[PDB]
Amino acid sequence: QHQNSNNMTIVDLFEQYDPNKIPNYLTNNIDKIRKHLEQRILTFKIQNYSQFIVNEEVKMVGRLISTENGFLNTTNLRIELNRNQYFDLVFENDFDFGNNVLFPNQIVMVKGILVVSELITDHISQLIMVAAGPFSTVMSTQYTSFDNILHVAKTKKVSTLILLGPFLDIKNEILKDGSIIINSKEYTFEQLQNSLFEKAVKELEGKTQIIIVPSTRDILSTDSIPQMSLEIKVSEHKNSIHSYSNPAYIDIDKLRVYIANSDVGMITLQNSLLDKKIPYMQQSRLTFKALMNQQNLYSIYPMRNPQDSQQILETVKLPNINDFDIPFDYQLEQYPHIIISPSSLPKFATKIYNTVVINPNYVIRDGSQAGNFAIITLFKDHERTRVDLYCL
Amino acid sequence: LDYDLLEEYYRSYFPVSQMVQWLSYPQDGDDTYFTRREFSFTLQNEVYLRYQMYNSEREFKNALLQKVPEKIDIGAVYDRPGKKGDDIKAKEKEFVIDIDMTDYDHIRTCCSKAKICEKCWKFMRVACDLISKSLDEDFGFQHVLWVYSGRRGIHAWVCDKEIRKANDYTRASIIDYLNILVDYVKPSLLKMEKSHLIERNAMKQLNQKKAEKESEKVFVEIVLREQNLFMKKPEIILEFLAKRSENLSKEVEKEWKTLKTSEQRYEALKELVSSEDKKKTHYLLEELRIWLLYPRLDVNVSKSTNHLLKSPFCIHPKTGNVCVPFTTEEISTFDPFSVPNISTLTTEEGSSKMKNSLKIFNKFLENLKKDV
Amino acid sequence: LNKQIKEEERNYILLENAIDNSNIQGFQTIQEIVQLAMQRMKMIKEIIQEENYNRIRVANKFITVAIPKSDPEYELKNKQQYAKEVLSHFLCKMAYAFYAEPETWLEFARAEAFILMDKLKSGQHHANFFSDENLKIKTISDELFKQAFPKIEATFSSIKIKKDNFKMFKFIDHPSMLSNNDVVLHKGYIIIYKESTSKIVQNIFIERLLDEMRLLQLKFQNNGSKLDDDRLSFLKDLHKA
Amino acid sequence: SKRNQFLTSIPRVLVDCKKCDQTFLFLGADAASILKCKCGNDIYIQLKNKIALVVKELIRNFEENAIQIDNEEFEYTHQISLVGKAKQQKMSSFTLNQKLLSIQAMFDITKEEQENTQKVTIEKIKTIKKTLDDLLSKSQYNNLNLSNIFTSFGLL
Ligand SMILES: [Zn+2]
Repeated sequence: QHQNSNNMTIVDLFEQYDPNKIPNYLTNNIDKIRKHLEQRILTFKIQNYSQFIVNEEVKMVGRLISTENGFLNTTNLRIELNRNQYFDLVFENDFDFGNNVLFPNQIVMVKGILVVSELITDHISQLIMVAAGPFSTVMSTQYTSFDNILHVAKTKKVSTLILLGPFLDIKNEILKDGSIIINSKEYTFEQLQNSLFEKAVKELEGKTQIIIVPSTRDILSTDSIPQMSLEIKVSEHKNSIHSYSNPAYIDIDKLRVYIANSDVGMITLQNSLLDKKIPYMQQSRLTFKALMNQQNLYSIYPMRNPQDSQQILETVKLPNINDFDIPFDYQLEQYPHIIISPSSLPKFATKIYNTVVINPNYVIRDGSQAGNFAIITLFKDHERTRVDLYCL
Repeated sequence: LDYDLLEEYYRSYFPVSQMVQWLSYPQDGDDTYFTRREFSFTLQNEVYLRYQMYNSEREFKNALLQKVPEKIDIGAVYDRPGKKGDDIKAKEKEFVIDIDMTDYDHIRTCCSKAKICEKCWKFMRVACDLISKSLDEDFGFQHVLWVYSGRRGIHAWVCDKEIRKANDYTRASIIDYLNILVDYVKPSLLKMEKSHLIERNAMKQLNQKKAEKESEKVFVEIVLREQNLFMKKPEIILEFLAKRSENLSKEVEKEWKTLKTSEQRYEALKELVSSEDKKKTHYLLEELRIWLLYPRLDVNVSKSTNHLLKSPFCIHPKTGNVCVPFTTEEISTFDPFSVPNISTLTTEEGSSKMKNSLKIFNKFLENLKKDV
Repeated sequence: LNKQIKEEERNYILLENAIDNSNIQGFQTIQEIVQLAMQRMKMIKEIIQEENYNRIRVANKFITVAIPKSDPEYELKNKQQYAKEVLSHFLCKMAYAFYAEPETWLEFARAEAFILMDKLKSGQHHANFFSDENLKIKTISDELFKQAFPKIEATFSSIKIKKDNFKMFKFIDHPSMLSNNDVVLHKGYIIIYKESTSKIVQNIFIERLLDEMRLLQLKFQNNGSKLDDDRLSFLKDLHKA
Repeated sequence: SKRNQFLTSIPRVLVDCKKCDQTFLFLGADAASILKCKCGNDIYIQLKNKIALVVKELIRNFEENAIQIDNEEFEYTHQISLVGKAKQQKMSSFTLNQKLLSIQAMFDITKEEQENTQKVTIEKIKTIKKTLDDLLSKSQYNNLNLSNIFTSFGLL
């Protein structure tokens, strides 16, 4: 137990930007987007779809965008190839529809005079702690749920715990607009974070490793969705604490877990269109199947709020997001062992392409005390993991 | 009148091979010199032919004889042959200076401004030596070719190794130096200082410290002027004298009414301007003599690095003249009344005349062919 | 090490090729370049208005700074000084080459030529132009010295003499100098005093510098306008001041 | 002087104090040496928090890029097409850079004024200043690399 934590040796794999040379920190340009997209469509065409087709009929690959600024409908989906070829799709005559998911910014292959393929990849003792934010009750600043979360964690003697989600969000501290405590003291954001993390380290006594993943709604991290390195200042000096970028891919002793920190599943499912009379669990399964194909979960650029065109839920910097892409070819290795996608979808734990995805929803969801989280236990001797979900 | 010209073209323009050799420049060693040279012809009743480039001399004379070229022109040498296409750039062109009798119209009075008189040619006689001395003393310019033209003055062709390929800016710089009659008096650039160089020599007054001296310098302009006009129009020089103080003009106009004689009037003017100041009056005779004698260089035709000119030996029935050649040493002997004409026929005198014309031309032709 | 110092000095005086400023500590932001480009244009305008040149440079701090090697962060001083002169010139040139007429570039050519003469005069070595002016100067032959002796002393009266008269020039090489009233001409050759060797320096420098603007304008006239906005709106202002 | 052209574009910064609230048009006529309300409180902490929130809101507003619809329509969309001809952002980086520079310049002090007061106030001033100075230092529009602006014209 104690020796197990002594032999943790956590490390990540992404290349982190030097904090002084962010390529596109503020400046944005339209032409560079067009050039990058024109390069990536050709890359996909050369690498993936070419293996299916041999050169009256026509075949092409392209990007899917909404014809009208309103929400997409089966009659307005449109396919685009390059600066010149600029066409439509009319396959709705026969009402036939395959077991595939279509969403904007998706790059699909279609042939006709219609068959669509979606870049199919060819088929194939330890315990961890996972907790999701927020940690403070709405319209309150006591952070008492943090106390019982750590109570459970130190009761069950978990080797390591992962904390993720907003800590100081724009949905709770906007109402207070200040900090007042019982002992007549005024606090600021950074001091509040230091107090919280000192509480964490003193309750855990540094016996367990901690992983922190920031989110967009955090008030201290001003960066966009590919944010990085929420700086941690703590009085305790032992290196039990860590910080990572927003989309993370960390390396346990032999376990490699990929983190989509913010509400990708719900937005991808609701924004996209899919056939009806399909159960919700199957809906989520197919949406994640679609996202896994394109080597990146943040596939959709607009990701507008459903039923609210003007509002944008998350801000994504398009040129800089393709850096964190990860390809999936199981013929060599299975790269992401565990996918953590905290989102408002119903709790689940399933296996896809010989990898597992978990959805531990937000603790204190929607202001009710009924939080929930999950734990995972795996044994190594090829890849066997036991997963169970806990409700408060 | 074109039938006589058509019959006479076999005799009008002997120097065909001579002209080809002169344009050939054998010393340079390059070929096709005649091929690249611009030519232009003028036909009967306004018909103009341009860029009539002929590579062969035989076809050149064949076209010359077949047509009726009332005027024959000389042009420059281009990159490559061909006309009205590929926008050919010209390489080289000879330096040219033009002189006419129009600028002397406001001075002379004995002629009807339409036909010349014997009393007027002295201006050309002095202008020739003036310009030749300027070119020889100030520049190297080891070759000169004048040409009398029609019913009026002359031109100044030049052939030399370097100036043929000179750019337009150097042409402008050269023609600026030789022009001193700035249009109303000589420019202040030379007036501002004593011990100048150019106009002192341009006034036949060499380096000197004197009655014989003043006489031997003045007698030239005396002979040219005090017989053609002899100060019959006082206003012409009173206007120039008005540039100075009104007191001096009043003095001279009061003085002149008594003498009523030309040479004495000039002597009285000299006496009345000799010693009336040390600085207010300066060179006052010099600018007067320059303004009243020096010829005005044209800057129209000799401006561009490419142009068209009236060739030697061209004949035009109006005025019946033959553009006979000329040379620097011919200044002291030439006359404009002994030139041949179409009118003479089967006459030994005219035969000897154009034989002399050809021998004078050949003088310079082999002079150049040997000196190169 | 020494060779790149020599090359940077040659580029400093002749001032014909540019450098990069991203890694330079001082001139990075868009704000600093505005005043940097304004200062040189102000100096040029006042120079052409008044016609003291060294006494002008001391006003605008454009002197190459003097500082001992023992001073810390020594490389910062010369890099800053080198950056100022090189960057200033091209920005000012870029303005005239795009908007001004060819009959209006001569004002800029004169101003830069004049400050060039001051730099060489106070400079330690003029070897950059010393070698080339040897190609133009030709010593007067003693035969020609006596040939035009009456003419030479006619124009030259005041002294402020065999060695006093300077090496002579061929007529074709410098046709522009004949119109000067201080020169003497004799059979297609010109004899000049020694102090006009500065005048010929400006003659060649102006002609080449004026040539580039027309070429620079030609490389721009084929296009519509500058593509990036934060500069195009800026360079227009640097014409009237 | 140099302060009016930066006062003309400052964004709203409202401070919530005890029994009063006022708009923060700070300059440095105004007594730059002291930054406190009419009350005894220095309102330092609320000022710092409000600056943090306002700069976060400004950045998040900028990052949601939207282009102007073609055919002279003022409507805007976030979906950018590969064959789109029009190119005009709703909020170009120039405006944000100007606003950030204004918010930076509304709090600076000249060296003459600072020497006459205690070190605590000036050190607090620079502590607040660096929070925006570092954000300005890392921009890719404030910093300009001008090699490519004329190296296309035949210059090293
Ligand atoms: Zn108050």
